[PDB]
Amino acid sequence: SLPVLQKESVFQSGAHAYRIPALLYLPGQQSLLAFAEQRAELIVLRRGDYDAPTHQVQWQAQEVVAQARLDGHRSMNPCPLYDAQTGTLFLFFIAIPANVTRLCQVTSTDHGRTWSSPRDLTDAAIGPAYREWSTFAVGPGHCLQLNDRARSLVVPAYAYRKLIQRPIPSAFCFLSHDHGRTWARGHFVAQDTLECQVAEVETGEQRVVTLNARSHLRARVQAQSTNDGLDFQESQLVKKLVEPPPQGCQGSVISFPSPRAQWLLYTHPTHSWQRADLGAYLNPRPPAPEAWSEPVLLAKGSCAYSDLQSMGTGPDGSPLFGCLYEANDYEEIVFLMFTLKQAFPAE
Ligand SMILES: CC(=O)N[C@H]1[C@H](OCC(C)C)OC(C(=O)O)=C[C@@H]1O
Repeated sequence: SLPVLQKESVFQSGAHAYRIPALLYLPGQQSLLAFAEQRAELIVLRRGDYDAPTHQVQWQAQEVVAQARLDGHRSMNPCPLYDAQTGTLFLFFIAIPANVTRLCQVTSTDHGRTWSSPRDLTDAAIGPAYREWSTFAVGPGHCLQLNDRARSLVVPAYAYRKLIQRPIPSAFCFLSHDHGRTWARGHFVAQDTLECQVAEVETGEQRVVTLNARSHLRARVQAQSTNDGLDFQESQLVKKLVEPPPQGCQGSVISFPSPRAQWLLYTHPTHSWQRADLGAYLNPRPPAPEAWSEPVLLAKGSCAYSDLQSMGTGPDGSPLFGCLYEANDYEEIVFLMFTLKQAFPAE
């Protein structure tokens, strides 16, 4: 694999098993919040202080987000987000005991230390369609906050829809313009799209929300939005971003300040038929589908779900990246930290 600043497991199978990582960077505190599902199923958390001089992040003790759950329900798919205009930390998740899935959220005003009680967002965020679905989910992974005047909150999601045939999945985004006070359900993207993530890319003059989703084909599906996620113009398959047919695998995408507005970074297993070899792909001409690069190798061996966070400027001057990913046959969640220079010397 390529050179990295740090490589350590932060969650490890033992008394419990850990899966479905989500990473969040709190810019002003130079630190990260690493969430995971603890499988009696809850969401756990780990806070890490990043120290540049020593090129390392120090992880504190694992904690349970006691408030992120409903009585008699298991919690899944932790989707974190930090509101830069309020200083409020959001943690969206799914609670499960014919649709019976619930959308929830818990907030923290002290950087994750404590959390408000949950808020069941289901009925108002979904409406009548709720009955037309089999189930649904958000993320997993970090969410997105836009540049629009209202600094809208965009939460990536997908739903299993029912038209004889099994429910077909379609990605979409939950949108809030009042800082998570109310929520609207965005429009689906091409059918058969699942777990996805969204990144904002300011190109030309207008904002462009790019969406990268898991599919049932040998390739990834990517869609674009010019209306903050309400509608996703069109979606194209991206041959350069493989999906092992077994059923595919969740992937992560983020935007970051270009070295010369922003570029995209994407992580996902690179093996054609197996969930192995975590690779990093770079898109310097976002969101062009054909601009995606060959993958650079980050981790060898079995790798599954992952989540990326832009961490500012790295020790070498280039963009810094933190990555949380499932590994060794789901025996742990590994935290990886590296720079644009370490991953793409040529760019
Ligand atoms: C909410 C939930 O059950 N998520 C599952 C996810 O469902 C994929 C379906 C929708 C095709 O599958 C996997 C997986 O290892 O591929 C682990 C997640 O925990």
